Amino acid sequence: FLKPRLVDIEQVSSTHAKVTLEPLERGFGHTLGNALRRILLSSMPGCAVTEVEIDGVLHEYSTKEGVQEDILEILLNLKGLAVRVQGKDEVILTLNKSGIGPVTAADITHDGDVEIVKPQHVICHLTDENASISMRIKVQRGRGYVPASTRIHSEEDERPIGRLLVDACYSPVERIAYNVEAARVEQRTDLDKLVIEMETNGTIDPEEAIRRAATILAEQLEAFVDL
Amino acid sequence: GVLKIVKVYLAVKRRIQPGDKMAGRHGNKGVISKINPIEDMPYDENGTP
Repeated sequence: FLKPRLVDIEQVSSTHAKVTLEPLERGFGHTLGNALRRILLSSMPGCAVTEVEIDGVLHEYSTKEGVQEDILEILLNLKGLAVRVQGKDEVILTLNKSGIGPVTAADITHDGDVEIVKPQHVICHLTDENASISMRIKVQRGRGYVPASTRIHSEEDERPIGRLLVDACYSPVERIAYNVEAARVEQRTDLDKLVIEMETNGTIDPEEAIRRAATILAEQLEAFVDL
Repeated sequence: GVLKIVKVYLAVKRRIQPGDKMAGRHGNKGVISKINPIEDMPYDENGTP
């Protein structure tokens, strides 16, 4: 009944890493590793842009007079930006770019809480010099895929129709594979060593995530202890 | 007769959902019965589902 334990999270790259657990018993690490997988793909507090009220945009079916791309496209490239928040769950920013050039993600009103993983992610392409595009980006935090579709039912009467929304996919995690194999300790025939090979987008830290996700499993054990 | 005509242009995105008939090129039809979460996807040694 030996307790379980991890080792140093082997950080090969900033995007993906691998944890390793030595103290596993026969069977546990296998089914629990699969059980963790679902959790590390569902109950994860992700960050996703929800409301983007743009300067000269009443609807996403238009193109800013001065940009190369299309507004609809630009909104998908906003979903392509990985951002971190620390204190508040929500924050409104403002993109301010002018001049011919691939608009990097570091020209925005940078709040101390807003945290980009890569300020080099081009959102749009400015092709003119006298075009200063501005856009308030309301990003927040939640978990799982929560689309603007399911959210427009309450609506709160969004009369200000300059405010164009987007689907909030709250998922940091990405590709999860687990490498089960014989755990070689000298006092036992063979235990189990779970080498969790994980891919992330680069927003929430793995250890933060796994203790947090295990606490969600704790929530999901509550009634399983209650009879 | 009709001196003033006003033709409106609405815009409605219709996405992909369970129930839409989808196929391929080699003559393989079908209808999505239930688009399941990527969490039920069988993955290889790699991890890519």
